[PDB]
Amino acid sequence: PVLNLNDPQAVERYEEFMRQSPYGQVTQDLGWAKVKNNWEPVDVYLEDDQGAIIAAMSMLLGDTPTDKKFAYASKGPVMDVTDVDLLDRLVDEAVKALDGRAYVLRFDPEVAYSDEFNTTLQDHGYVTRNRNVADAGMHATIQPRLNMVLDLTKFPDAKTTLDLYPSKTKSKIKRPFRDGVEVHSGNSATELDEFFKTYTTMAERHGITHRPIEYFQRMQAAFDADTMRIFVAEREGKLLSTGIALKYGRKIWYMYAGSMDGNTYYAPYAVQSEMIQWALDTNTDLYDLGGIESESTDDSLYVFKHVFVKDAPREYIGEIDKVLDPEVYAELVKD
Amino acid sequence: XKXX
Ligand SMILES: [Mg+2]
Ligand SMILES: [Mg+2]
Ligand SMILES: [Mg+2]
Repeated sequence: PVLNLNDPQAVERYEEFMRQSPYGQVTQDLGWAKVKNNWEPVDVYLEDDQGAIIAAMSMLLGDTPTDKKFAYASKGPVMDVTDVDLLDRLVDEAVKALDGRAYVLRFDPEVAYSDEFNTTLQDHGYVTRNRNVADAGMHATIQPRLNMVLDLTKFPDAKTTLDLYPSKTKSKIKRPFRDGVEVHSGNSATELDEFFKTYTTMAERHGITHRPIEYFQRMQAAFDADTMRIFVAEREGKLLSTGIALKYGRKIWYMYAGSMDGNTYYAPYAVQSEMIQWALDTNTDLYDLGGIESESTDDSLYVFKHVFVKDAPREYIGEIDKVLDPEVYAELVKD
Repeated sequence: XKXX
């Protein structure tokens, strides 16, 4: 069925399934539509015989240069997407709700790439985008497929961040604190203003764009301080670096960062350490530092993230595309 | 840049 976003009880029941699912993702929460408020939300779900939700897909619809919309369920759907006969059912409900308005329904779940799952999806009529489309550009994937995820369940007795690491990395993490870096965290307007200063400074220093502060305000209004937390590293009253992390489902995700110019006294390591400590303190299974371009020393995202994640990056299946208007799909989507 |  399709969710009526005007029925608060229905909305809460859907939120309850999403927040309690092992496959929950913050970008499938309904709060994510509030953040991406320039997209149109359409949300669907299936129930079991007892009428409980068993699977759900939050979509956002965006414009294209054609008469069709792009329908995107970011990191969904929420279920075991390897159960492809259940996924087909869920997707059929989604396609019904889109009602011919979109040219594709794309979803990019966090499930491991494998040849057999790739092949299964293709045999079920989906178009997949992964190893066949690797690169950076108008045609690469929306979410990075290679991600640095620390599995904290490998360290069931860890009490603090440093318990997870070899002595050479304990020294890396200890350094900013020894040098007077101190981290505070919260989700008020004051931490957001700190973040936004460091975020726009970094963006100016790299000659890149940044999202407007209203996006993060929307985020702060959609998520409370047990879901969304901004960590602000300073030294002797001087602002150095910040990061935003979202706790949802089985993971805390380091989603945004900023840093001042010049000497930052390894403050980013202090921010990671504290994010990690929040994952330990809440008994959260995974800490996700997000994407890399290649598992290579030449990749600076990889270099920094690999301090914290010594295991293999996770490689996900990529983009799964339920093609709805093939003519428009071919115009807009190339390898 | 993207993401998030
Ligand atoms: Mg258009
Ligand atoms: Mg714990
Ligand atoms: Mg590690």
